[PDB]
Amino acid sequence: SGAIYVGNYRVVNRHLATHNDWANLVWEDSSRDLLVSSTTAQGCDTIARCDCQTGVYYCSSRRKHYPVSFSKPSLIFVEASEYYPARYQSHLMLAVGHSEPGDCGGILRCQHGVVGIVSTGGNGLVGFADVRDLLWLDEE
Ligand SMILES: Nc1ccc(-c2ncno2)cc1
Ligand SMILES: [Zn+2]
Repeated sequence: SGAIYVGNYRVVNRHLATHNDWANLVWEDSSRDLLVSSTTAQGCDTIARCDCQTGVYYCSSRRKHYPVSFSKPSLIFVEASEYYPARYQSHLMLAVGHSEPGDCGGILRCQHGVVGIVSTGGNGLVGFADVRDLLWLDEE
């Protein structure tokens, strides 16, 4: 699990979204495994606006932060999960690293802020759903 809190937005894995996330839906993209819901409390997270390909992600299954190199956001084929069928995911970044289902929502960050959240795992790769292109997260 895990979320990004920026302004009056909550960003979560679409597959881990709650009924309150869906009842307060702002935006969702099944292709990206992202959902944004509205919050009453102001979020203090900063979204990275950059093209960094290095950063640090939290891995709950190891209670550790790992530094990783990651690919630029791409359309990647992702195998079947306990949450999705084997399909293409857009705006996905891969790194060599440890990712289990419960690691989803772990934040990836660079010097500029939040880059994305863990979304995919397996074959010794971790996929992160990019958020840096969602410029609208940083106003009203
Ligand atoms: N009034 C509502 C609110 C949420 C949901 C829902 N969330 C996830 N799946 O269904 C359904 C009805
Ligand atoms: Zn950056």
